[PDB]
Amino acid sequence: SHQLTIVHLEARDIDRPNPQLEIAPKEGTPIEGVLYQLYQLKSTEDGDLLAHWNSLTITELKKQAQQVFEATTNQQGKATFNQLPDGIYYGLAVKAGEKNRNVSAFLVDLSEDKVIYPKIIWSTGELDLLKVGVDGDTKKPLAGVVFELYEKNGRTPIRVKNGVHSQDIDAAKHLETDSSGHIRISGLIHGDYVLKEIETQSGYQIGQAETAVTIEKSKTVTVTIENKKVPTPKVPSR
Repeated sequence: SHQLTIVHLEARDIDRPNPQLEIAPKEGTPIEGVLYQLYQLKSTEDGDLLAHWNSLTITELKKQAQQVFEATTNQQGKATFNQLPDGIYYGLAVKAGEKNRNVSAFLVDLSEDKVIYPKIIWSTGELDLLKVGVDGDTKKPLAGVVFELYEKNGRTPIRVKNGVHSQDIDAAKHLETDSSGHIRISGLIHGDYVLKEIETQSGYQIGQAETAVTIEKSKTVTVTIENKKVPTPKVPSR
């Protein structure tokens, strides 16, 4: 049996050049309350072992594992795993019943006590969506159009409060273009997202249901989505 300590630090890119699992970043802020799970492997046959484990859904992890262990990071950002049997473990952070994509999952070759620093992304940027309505060659901002936002391939909508991504219980999934045609959302961790158009104004069609957006840290990504007017052909004669 061995000790494993997962240290969850939000560090700057400059605090962690050439990140390596067992090398501490130069600086970093501990985060409390992060749920880590460690899945004890039953088999090591796959030559692409990390990719294999990364491909599994959360419930599949359990199915393929021998024992499963959990720990929550403490006041020093440490999720402690005591007396783990000698073995290979796949570790990930979990949030809202799924893998937290902002923590890179890892394999631990637990042949001795280990201290590991998962690669963690946290820096945010902003989305600025302009929604327009199109009538021939003229485009104008459209108010009251409803969108939801998802992480790429995500099942559950990102909620927003105070124009910011929020985890508060009153943060809403419904996003509505303002009188100027805009939805602005800051505090999105950098990465890939999907805007889903839910409902548009009367007289218009939803043209692109889902629109890919990439948030870049410390930047605003500007996106324009068009809504075309409903076509009104006459009923053709035989």
